[PDB]
Amino acid sequence: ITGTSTVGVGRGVLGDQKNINTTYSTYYYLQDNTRGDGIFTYDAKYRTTLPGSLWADADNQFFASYDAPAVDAHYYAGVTYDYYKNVHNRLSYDGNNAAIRSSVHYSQGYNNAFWNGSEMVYGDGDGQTFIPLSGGIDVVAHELTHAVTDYTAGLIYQNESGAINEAISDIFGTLVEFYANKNPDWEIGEDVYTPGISGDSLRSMSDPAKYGDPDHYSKRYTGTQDNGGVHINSGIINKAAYLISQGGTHYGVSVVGIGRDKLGKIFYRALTQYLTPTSNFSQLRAAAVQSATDLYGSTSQEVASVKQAFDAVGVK
Ligand SMILES: [Ca+2]
Ligand SMILES: [Ca+2]
Ligand SMILES: [Ca+2]
Ligand SMILES: [Ca+2]
Ligand SMILES: [Zn+2]
Repeated sequence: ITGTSTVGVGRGVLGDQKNINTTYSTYYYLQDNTRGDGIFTYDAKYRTTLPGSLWADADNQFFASYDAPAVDAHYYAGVTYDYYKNVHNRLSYDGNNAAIRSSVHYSQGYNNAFWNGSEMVYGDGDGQTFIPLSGGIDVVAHELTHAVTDYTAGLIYQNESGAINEAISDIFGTLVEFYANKNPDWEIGEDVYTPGISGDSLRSMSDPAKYGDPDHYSKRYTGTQDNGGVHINSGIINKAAYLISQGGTHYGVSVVGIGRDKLGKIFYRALTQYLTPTSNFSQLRAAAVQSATDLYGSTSQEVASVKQAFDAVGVK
């Protein structure tokens, strides 16, 4: 929409108040002109027709409970845009400042959030398993990270390359959570998952087996459910990323941690320079070793820790 850039105020899903970039033309629209070619948030109105209507508001105030999921989708898209720009010098998901579009209120009682190849889509959850999915910055950054992958490595969403594609999104969603720095951790979706239970989540990176996911290659899932286990087998790579960052001893193999910033640098470089559509786990290991070598040199602690972490999860 053509009009002027303004600043609105509203409340997110978890009741936190925040400023949002809007655009004024008769109404105030959730259209942020300050980042690339814009961030646009739409109302799907409990239907599944996409994108729906660009979110319009009469007074630039977004405090109705109906407003909350749009507030968070809009604001966290902006945090993720800044993470990639300031940390990786990447401008939007295509690297050319493509518009980031998101729809909330998708369908009824929909317990999921996804990138559909063109935009982000969030369900409201059923109030029991999930509250509105855009309330979790790690969920927002997870799904936007799939857009990043699609424009770079283009890892096919099946078997091993698929589990890599899932792991990358868990890794960068966690790193965005740490970057924004509000109660960060190594679990996925804790903020929006089961309002009745403390400390649970969808998945754990520090301990995948907590929720039934393999933490070692010898335990990979080899059936056909979940596109050959893209959500299950991601646990092996998640645990490797956790060990590279934090360090630890895992099945008797010791790893010196190098911190989150270097983990991000190494995996961002592997993603954008070395992985291809069909990459398997062992090729992920080579790409990450070559990444660490370009960045830190072949004799470095960083390279040594990458090899140790992949050793610990059984990936040679
Ligand atoms: Ca209003
Ligand atoms: Ca958290
Ligand atoms: Ca988290
Ligand atoms: Ca919970
Ligand atoms: Zn995913």
